[PDB]
Amino acid sequence: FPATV
Amino acid sequence: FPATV
Amino acid sequence: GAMGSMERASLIQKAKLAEQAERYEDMAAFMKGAVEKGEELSCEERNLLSVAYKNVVGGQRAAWRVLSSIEQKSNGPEVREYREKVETELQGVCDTVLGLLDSHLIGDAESRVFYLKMKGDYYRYLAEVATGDDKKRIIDSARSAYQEAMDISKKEMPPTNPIRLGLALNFSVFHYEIANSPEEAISLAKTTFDEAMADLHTLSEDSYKDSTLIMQLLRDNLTLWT
Amino acid sequence: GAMGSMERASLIQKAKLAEQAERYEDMAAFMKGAVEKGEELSCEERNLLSVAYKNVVGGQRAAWRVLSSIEQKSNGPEVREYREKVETELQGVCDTVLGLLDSHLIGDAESRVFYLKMKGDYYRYLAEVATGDDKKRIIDSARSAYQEAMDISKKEMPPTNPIRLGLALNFSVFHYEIANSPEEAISLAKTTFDEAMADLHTLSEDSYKDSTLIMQLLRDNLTLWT
Ligand SMILES: O=C(C1=C(O)C(=O)N(c2ccc(O)c(C(=O)O)c2)[C@@H]1c1ccc2c(c1)COC2=O)c1ccccc1
Ligand SMILES: O=C(C1=C(O)C(=O)N(c2ccc(O)c(C(=O)O)c2)[C@@H]1c1ccc2c(c1)COC2=O)c1ccccc1
Ligand SMILES: [Mg+2]
Ligand SMILES: [Mg+2]
Repeated sequence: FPATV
Repeated sequence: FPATV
Repeated sequence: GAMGSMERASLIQKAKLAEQAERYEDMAAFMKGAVEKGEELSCEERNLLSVAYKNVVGGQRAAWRVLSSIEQKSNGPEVREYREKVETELQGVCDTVLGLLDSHLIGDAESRVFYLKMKGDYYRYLAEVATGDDKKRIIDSARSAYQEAMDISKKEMPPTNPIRLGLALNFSVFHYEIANSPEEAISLAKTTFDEAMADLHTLSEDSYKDSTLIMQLLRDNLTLWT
Repeated sequence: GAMGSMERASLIQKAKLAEQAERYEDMAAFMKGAVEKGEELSCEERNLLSVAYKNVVGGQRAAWRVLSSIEQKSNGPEVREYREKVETELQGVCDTVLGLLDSHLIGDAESRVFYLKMKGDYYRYLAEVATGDDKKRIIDSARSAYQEAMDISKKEMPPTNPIRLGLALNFSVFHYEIANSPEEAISLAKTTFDEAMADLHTLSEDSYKDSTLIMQLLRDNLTLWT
């Protein structure tokens, strides 16, 4: 899954 | 630490 | 409130005690109480709040996804019922935060971007589980919150700034996984990484390690999308 | 109770859904409700219960220890207060289980050893945080529960049996870390491992993998103690 912060 | 189950 | 008798400073301490014990529910509760003492939060304090609630919703999102994929494959009502129970619980935590933003938190530029990015993130988390009439009301909100934060960051922070960078990463992910707009999602991420390296001389000693990481994460996402 | 309207079988399903989502509080609650339907638990069902509550108390014990060592090093009252809050929470979960054992669970030999071992374990967990008059009442209890379970297992199960083996491992740890009796602690563990390999021909296809592991854990502890 794509990275978020 | 010692192992327990 | 249950934290209402405690001193703000003792609440900050215990939030930090909770983070060490990895008790993020407690951590979030402590920080919700500190916010409710009505004072501005410091940069260190903003990030105690964000880390605590992010760890909370993160476990819920992960449990929701486990159950939801079971519920997909399975199509007894017990799977639906348990999924809905974890869902309702997750929705409440997002409301608690969006309420905490829209009542005490939403100053200086980094401070305003920080909270507007949180608003867009937790609207996005609700979007992940919403459906129907009520749903699309949620998507537009995540988008306004993000856009406003983009506008501010683009004008007031250098393109190497961690808040500007991390916000854009998430706004990209929003385009991809939430608005079926891989075009915008990829454009933002590439532009963001590009503009940051164009002005790479603007990194500061205090945050350069963080900026390098968010740039690496922007290219991680880009590798994954192409 | 909150699970009182649900079917036992739907409670078992959701306990299993919760384990997959790693939602062990939910898991424990579901299994507490199933127990309270008043029927015997199957072997599979016993271990859904044990795994759920063990994961619950395990996180609490770990948080307690983080805070307690901070509290030791530190010798403001906030550390004591947060430690006591996590402590009280942990004590409640042990009471909930000890109550669940002393009211519905405490049949066949493996079944009786299983629950008596749980009784000794959760008395031991309370012993880890107790002090004073109230304290030593707790140590003797963990010991009776264990002893009775030892007596049964020694007579009714072969020395390769996982329940007999795992119980003895924990009873050893109890001697070491709770009764300041390294002598007995080491004796039990060595004897247990020895007697099991003496009659190694008694492993069964259904559980041999488990027995090998508890034997490896018995020797892991022994390496650590000498
Ligand atoms: O934990 C991290 C950091 C610290 O806790 C911290 O204080 N940061 C930081 C640095 C400069 C700042 O100006 C501020 C601020 O104004 O509040 C915060 C990192 C960080 C925190 C949150 C976000 C980002 C960066 C980007 O978007 C975000 O939401 C972290 C670092 C890299 C990647 C992900 C997380
Ligand atoms: O998860 C494990 C297992 C399963 O869940 C399971 O069903 N087992 C099992 C095998 C034979 C049995 O007769 C029974 C029973 O009568 O209830 C249960 C393993 C197991 C569970 C709990 C304990 C032990 C063994 C020893 O003491 C214990 O408390 C596990 C395996 C190895 C080490 C630690 C844990
Ligand atoms: Mg942080
Ligand atoms: Mg198990």
